[PDB]
Amino acid sequence: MSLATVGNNLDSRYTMASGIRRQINKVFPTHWSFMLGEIALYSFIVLLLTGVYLTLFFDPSITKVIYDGGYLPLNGVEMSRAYATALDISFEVRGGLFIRQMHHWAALLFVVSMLVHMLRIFFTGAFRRPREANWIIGVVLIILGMAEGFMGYSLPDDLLSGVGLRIMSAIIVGLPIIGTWMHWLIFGGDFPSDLMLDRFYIAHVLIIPAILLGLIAAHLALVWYQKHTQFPGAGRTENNVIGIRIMPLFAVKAVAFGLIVFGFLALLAGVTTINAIWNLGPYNPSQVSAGSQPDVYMLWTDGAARVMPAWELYLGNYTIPAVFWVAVMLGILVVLLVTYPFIERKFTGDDAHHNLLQRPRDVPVRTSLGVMALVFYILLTVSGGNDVYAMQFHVSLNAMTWIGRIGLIVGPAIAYFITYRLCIGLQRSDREVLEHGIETGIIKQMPNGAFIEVHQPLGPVDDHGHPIPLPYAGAAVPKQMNQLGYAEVETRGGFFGPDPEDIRAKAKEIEHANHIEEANTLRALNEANIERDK
Amino acid sequence: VGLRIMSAIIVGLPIIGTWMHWLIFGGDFPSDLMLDRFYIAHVLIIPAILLGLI
Amino acid sequence: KQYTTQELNAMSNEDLARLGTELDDVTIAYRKERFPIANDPAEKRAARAVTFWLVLGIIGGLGFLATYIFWPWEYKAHGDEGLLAYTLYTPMLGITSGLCILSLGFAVVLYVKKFIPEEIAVQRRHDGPSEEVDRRTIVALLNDSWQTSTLGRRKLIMGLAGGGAVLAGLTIIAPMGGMIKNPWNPKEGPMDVQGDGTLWTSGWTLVENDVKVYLGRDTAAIAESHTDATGEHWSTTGVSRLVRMRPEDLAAASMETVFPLPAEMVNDGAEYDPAKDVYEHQMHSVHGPRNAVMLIRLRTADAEKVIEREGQESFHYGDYYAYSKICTHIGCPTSLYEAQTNRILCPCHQSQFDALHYGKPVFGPAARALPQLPITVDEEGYLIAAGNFIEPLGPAFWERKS
Amino acid sequence: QYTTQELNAMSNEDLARLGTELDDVTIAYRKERFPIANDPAEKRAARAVTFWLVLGIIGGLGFLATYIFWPWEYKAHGDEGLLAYTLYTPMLGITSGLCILSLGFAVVLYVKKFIPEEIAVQRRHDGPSEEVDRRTIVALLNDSWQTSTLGRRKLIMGLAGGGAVLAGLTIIAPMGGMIKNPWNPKEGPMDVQGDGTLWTSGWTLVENDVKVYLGRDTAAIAESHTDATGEHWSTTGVSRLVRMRPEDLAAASMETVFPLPAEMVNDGAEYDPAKDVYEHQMHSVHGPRNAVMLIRLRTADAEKVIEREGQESFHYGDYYAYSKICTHIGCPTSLYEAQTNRILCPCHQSQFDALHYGKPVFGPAARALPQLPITVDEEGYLIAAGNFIEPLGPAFWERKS
Ligand code: HEM
Ligand code: HEM
Ligand SMILES: C/C=C(C)/C=C/C=C/[C@H](OC)[C@@H](C)[C@@H](OC)[C@@H](C)CCc1oc2c(O)c(OC)cc(OC)c2c(=O)c1C
Ligand SMILES: C/C=C(C)/C=C\C=C\[C@H](OC)[C@@H](C)[C@@H](OC)[C@@H](C)CCc1oc2c(O)c(OC)cc(OC)c2c(=O)c1C
Repeated sequence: MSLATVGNNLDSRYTMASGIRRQINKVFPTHWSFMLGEIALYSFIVLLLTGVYLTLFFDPSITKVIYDGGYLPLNGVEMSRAYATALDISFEVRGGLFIRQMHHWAALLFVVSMLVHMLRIFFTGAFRRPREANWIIGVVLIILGMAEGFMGYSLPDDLLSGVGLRIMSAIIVGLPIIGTWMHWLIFGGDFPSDLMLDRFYIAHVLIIPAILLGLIAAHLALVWYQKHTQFPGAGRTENNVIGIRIMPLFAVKAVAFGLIVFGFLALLAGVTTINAIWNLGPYNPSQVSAGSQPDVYMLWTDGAARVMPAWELYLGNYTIPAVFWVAVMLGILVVLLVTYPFIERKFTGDDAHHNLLQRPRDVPVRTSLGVMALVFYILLTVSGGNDVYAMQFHVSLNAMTWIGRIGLIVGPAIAYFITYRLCIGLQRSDREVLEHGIETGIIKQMPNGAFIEVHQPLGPVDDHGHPIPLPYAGAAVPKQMNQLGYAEVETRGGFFGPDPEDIRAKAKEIEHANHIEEANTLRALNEANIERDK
Repeated sequence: VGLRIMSAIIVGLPIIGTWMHWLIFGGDFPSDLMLDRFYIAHVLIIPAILLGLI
Repeated sequence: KQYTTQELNAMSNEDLARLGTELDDVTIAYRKERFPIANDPAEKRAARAVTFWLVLGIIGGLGFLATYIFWPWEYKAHGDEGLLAYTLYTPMLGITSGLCILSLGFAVVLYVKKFIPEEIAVQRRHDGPSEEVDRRTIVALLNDSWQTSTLGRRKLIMGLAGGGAVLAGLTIIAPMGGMIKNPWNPKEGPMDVQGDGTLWTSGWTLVENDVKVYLGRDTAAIAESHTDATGEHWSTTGVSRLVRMRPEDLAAASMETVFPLPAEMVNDGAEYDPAKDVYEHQMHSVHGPRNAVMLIRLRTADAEKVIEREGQESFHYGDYYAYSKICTHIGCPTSLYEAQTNRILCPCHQSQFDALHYGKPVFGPAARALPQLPITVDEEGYLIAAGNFIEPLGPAFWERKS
Repeated sequence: QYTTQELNAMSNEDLARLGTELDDVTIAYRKERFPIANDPAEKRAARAVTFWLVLGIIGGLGFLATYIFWPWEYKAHGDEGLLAYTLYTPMLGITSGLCILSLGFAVVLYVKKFIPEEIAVQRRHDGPSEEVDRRTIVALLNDSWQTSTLGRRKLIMGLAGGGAVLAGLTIIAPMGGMIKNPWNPKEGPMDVQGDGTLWTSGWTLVENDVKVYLGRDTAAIAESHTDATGEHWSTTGVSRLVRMRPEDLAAASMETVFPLPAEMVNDGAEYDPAKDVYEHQMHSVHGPRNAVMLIRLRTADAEKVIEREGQESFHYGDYYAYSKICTHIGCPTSLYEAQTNRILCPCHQSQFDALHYGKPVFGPAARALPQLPITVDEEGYLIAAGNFIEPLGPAFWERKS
């Protein structure tokens, strides 16, 4: 094919060869947990495309109609146009239920992938300088994704979702001094109203997606510009990046992992029901169900409302309802999440330019704060679905409320203690290996009857035979012998027979040479880095 | 009246005029989904192509 | 340094590649081929692994398109023919599509993991502060622009310009006051069966307009599909959504949800008209935000030990009590009447109201007792609302007393 | 390269010149506006900018005052304060202009009168890249492709193409759920809009042995009844359509009629004020191919009519009925010229002769307007004796003729 002509025309018109050489040569570090952001990206793209598909069949109106659609067990029932067209998406469009469920599963995947990505960022310390901006905008992103899913599942106007909207409305009126006016502004009146579903619909399909995409764009541009962090290791410095290039390796790997994500969501979308609005019926202010609960990424808010005591102030002609402190709690924990880098810099005094990461064992205060916050959020999430838990595990409901209350103090504290001590223990295990060598597992008996375990040193030795203790380097230390390659197979062939011995000998020689030279280049780069530090 | 005229243009096309019409409008004109598809085209899809191209 | 065309010609293609990467401060520390042996059996062994998933990518894609076109997708109810075929349409769609896309992804991952070479590449960072000449010079240019302008000298033009800037900003955003709405200005027109559209009222306020308001039970009726030579028509002309109910109806320890049913919208009893279209208005009443009322009948043993609230004595009629079904926490239905304990439980956040202690919350995040409706019976023995609530219904808000 | 010691011995002018030069720019000429020490022209220009800023303050405060305190709610023709209502939006934009345009003119005048006059020259770096960049990027892409070895294995590459295109078809096959056959019935029993296909209208009901009157439109609106429990709009005794009789129309007149089945009538001797026929009659009015125009001709013009083959007995005396939908692209042909007997389409000016079975005489229409067969019934009302003999509306590929 005559690609020469295409490239020549493009280059003569844009002067693009150097700028594109710079991007195909860019390097990315290839640890596995640097793919957790990617999942959030791919599920977001799925959400976009499946979302536009749903908008071709959906009417977001609160006007009422008598149903005459496919699903016969609701024909003749008065319902909003929103609920009616969600039923038509589910039953009268070919493959519509498939795309609906794919959309909802993509939403769940988007939010949880943002969560575990943020936890990687937290536990490894990738937030600290020069990278705090990505932290602030990422906290904004997780909050807006949560709001987006809420508004999204509020659209089909079923009973459960409308109870959610009722609860939102009740919380907004309760605010002093301005809750009533805020409610009348947001909802255009009393709840339900004409323009509530139209406003949630245009918030869901246009406004919040636009902000989400713009901030994802800024986020990925900053990640591309400030090159990625990396763990310590052989050759790795603050001033470099070791990994693979965009072209060919990393781009292909990104496309393939994206295909995997798309296919997994497609599969979920077929083999498991989600939401199932046709069992719930249309929304009615006078009805309710026992398994209420919002979506999973909102259960923490629900749990916060369940564990709160009924603390109200009467002032006396004015009232502070008991849920106001739940809003205060949510505000506190949002502010503390978004401002954590500055808290850590206040109380550590660290303010250097960091491009290397920290193994979570080596920063135990942060890991313990992390696990305690994980436990506070877990108990809020289980407090949300605590009545389903009670029903399904033979626990008293009230017992679960008090479990939630007390747990939100004693769980985080026990978690802090246990996490901290386990962190120091893992540090000590690594220091054992760097002090005395790998415990091979072999026990010999000496002539005097002494059972001694055979150690493999990772460094020099004194004339007694004892290793010279190496300094810790922030990297992973091998703990067993098979990590050094002493279990590696040395036959070669298919499952049902070997290769010819000529090829096997040649291949093993070649593989040995490969390993020797890879070790040599990392050792030379290590020495060069020492020399650069003089 | 303008939507009526556009619909009548689209049915007249050979061969695929009738099928194109039933795709765009989701049925005979005026249709239950007509204004909603025009809405999301007007507020989301075409403004996004326009902003990306600008 | 630069290169003449003759020197770039003298190079080999790998040498040009090395120069290309080093121009970006990248260096390939290590790089080695996957199959150096000439006709390795392992390379053919790897090719068959990749082609396996590509074969199934093709199989799954074709199976998806077959399933999507020819599998009977249309709705079937329980007991219909071909029910099973319908229940599996979406499942088959997803398992075939997952087969296709996951197999393509796995093919590509395997191809990377055992055909493309392996490499260590090392890129030098350029971050931190800039190179000081650029910092000094950009500061010089920006300072030059500000002092060049001469606007710092002119405090009056600066003050007025800022004032006009902020005032133009206000002029831009002021039309957002088209959303602001006084929550205390009533709804348009007269009062409705949903109230005046403020947080004080409900449908039960209509008693104050001298309207007779029955307690009405929901019949849950649906529209009926009449059919004739001019088509098929779902209609509601002789159908009552709400019907009056009588004190004999509920056994002891029963609970009924009742709504305000003004006497103008009734259509039941011997005075029933088979063409009196009232379904629309009764539906408007069932969907009032704070119209639902919980009407309980206590047992005599329970009513012997029921505690009354100040001013709400004689709201009950015999053993019949009536509370607002709207939770006093943040507004869910308080639907769960534990018949034996006589405790009304809210399934949202697990508040518990004592039906024998004027509905006072005894557990959960609720703090106020459920409002109580005064009820009685009329000259024909239908239950009616003898008055309006004496409290604001629903959750709490800043402007509420107690 | 600029060591710090050299860079320190530099003015702000030196550093600014260095900066522009480092960016391949050179300020060829830049001169101050007011070099004199006490130039009155400076005070003059300052007064000019101050004027528009002060007027911007007046305009913006006027806007907020108007948007708050000017009375803005709708007033009808008879009301007091119709003037104050009609001037609201006018005043809003008058003051919005007076704010934002005044701020704009202020900034324009400041940049014209006070900021120095500048000429700068920048060199371009366009056209082909340098040859080393082109050669090196080609080397890197050749290296990537040949070292990948994917060109050596045609089966794997072909199956990768096959699987990728089939994955694409997997992705976009849901758009086939957006497809609908244009020739399915709608699909319940046929109603007053036909079976939803292009072959049918309400008048098709005649072929099902339904009596379908020609109903004239009354334009009756809902009535508001209010009382001690609210206010509500009602259409219970209201009828959008009523039957009509041959004595109603004068000798050169045109009425728009719709198909009114006998089960929707509710007028005349059989009128019940509780029969609620409104929504079905509106359904008849809002069918796309339902509108017909019933024309009574003068006698001397009626005896000049040239009928169409097969449609000689469709009229009833001087009463002719033609489909109101244009045979071009579907507008209503609602302009009956009473003297010329042309029926005119307002969209693209097609003219049909009514004394020549609706045949076009001008414009882009090519087909004659369909004619409805009509008659009178035993009670003396006008009915449709049959359905149209042709498809109606604009043409499509599948329509014969
Ligand atoms: C421009 C992008 C988007 C569009 C056009 C869109 C469109 C829609 C529409 C129209 C519905 C209506 C209900 C239905 O048809 O089932 C819906 C449901 C939903 N959306 Fe979105 N959406 C978008 C982005 C998102 C995002 C980013 C999320 C999550 C962060 C999300 C989460 C949801 C959820 C959870 C539902 C409920 C699914 C269900 O009803 O079963 N959407 N979406
Ligand atoms: C939809 C939301 C998000 C998307 C699509 C996204 C995407 C990405 C991607 C692809 C990367 C590089 C690969 C990786 O490190 O996994 C990345 C890195 C990063 N993310 Fe996000 N992310 C999102 C949300 C967040 C959140 C919630 C946080 C933290 C509060 C965050 C903070 C960061 C930081 C600091 C980095 C840089 C990592 C480093 O330089 O080592 N991002 N993000
Ligand atoms: C989703 C939409 C799709 C895929 C559209 C595809 C394009 C189709 C056509 O090209 C094939 C397009 C070029 C164009 O047709 C010439 C149409 C827009 C029709 C424009 C159009 O409007 C009118 C209109 O609005 C009026 O209002 C009162 C009045 C009109 O006359 C009196 C017209 C008119 O006479 C035309 C041609
Ligand atoms: C920046 C955000 C923007 C622009 C837009 C939207 C904002 C959304 C808010 O979150 C951010 C919103 C979710 C939140 O506001 C306090 C409220 C609904 C309260 C959360 C909430 O919900 C529930 C719910 O939904 C239920 O459903 C069945 C059930 C529930 O208990 C059983 C609850 C519940 O007990 C709580 C506290």
